[PDB]
Amino acid sequence: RTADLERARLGDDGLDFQDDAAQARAFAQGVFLLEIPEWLDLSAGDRFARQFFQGTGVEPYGKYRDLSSEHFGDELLGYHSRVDQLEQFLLERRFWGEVYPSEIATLGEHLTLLSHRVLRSVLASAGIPEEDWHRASGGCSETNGSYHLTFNHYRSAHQDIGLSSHKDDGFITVLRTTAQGLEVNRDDVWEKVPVDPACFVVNFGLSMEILTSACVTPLSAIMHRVSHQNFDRSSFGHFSSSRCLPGADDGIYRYLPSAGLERVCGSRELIEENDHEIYM
Ligand SMILES: CC[C@H](C)[C@@H]1NC(=O)[C@H](C[C@@](C)(O)CO)NC1=O
Ligand SMILES: O=C(O)CCC(=O)C(=O)O
Ligand SMILES: [Fe+2]
Repeated sequence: RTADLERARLGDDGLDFQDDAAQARAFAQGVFLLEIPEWLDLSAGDRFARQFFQGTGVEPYGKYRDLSSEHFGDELLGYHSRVDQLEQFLLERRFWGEVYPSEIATLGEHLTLLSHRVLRSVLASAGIPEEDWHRASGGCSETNGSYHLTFNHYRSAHQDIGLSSHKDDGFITVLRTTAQGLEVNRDDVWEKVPVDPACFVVNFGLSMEILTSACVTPLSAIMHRVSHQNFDRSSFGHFSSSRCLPGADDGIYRYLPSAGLERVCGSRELIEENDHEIYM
């Protein structure tokens, strides 16, 4: 079975769904489709996702295979081979200008500002006072969050699930996928996410679920996975998290209606605990 998702577009007033009920369903499901702006070139990102794992013999992006987590002082970044079919290149915004090719950093900036606009629509729909958005979002209601532009390749020769079931860590994931494999578990049945290369997939992460757990319409971090791939597959995603630097962590908060924000845990703590549960 395949999920019937709502489609939205960024317009003059923010996220535009077909109607208010459609937006309600999309937000309650925790996953929806977002039209890719026509001016936005994704071809360099798509090529990077197809090449990053192939090593320095493959121009212009294969060389990023050689950049392991040590080159960054942050074990989460660089090239990672996972226990599932997936292998990844992960890089946080603070390194894009220095480390990514210039056109890949440009892509990451476009996606940051786009995700910024998406997140502020969601925050307004949740009824959180505007002056709490910055702390509630760890800077992502502006542009001071932590942002990962992450590229994925599924090694079909590996006899694993493509990517185990998990929820994302942060507030918003903007996912660029062009092939089948992504599945979501809204309402206790797994469903394929329909493929539409003219749309991003948008879903919420654990920090959105924590943030809104006490609101009148709590939003959920959708459980999703990538089924076992018989041929190779690639994708990439822009992930927005509470500012989670090694030295400067913005914290994870739950909004208490009529009271304010209360601290739950750290942003890096959440990413580490989540990343443990997925792969072990
Ligand atoms: C360090 C992860 C970063 C915060 C971000 N947050 C996610 O939740 C996913 C995690 C995943 C499943 O892609 C790792 O394999 N990706 C990302 O880039
Ligand atoms: O490759 C995909 O479609 C999903 C990737 C993903 O869910 C992730 O990296 O967290
Ligand atoms: Fe994910």
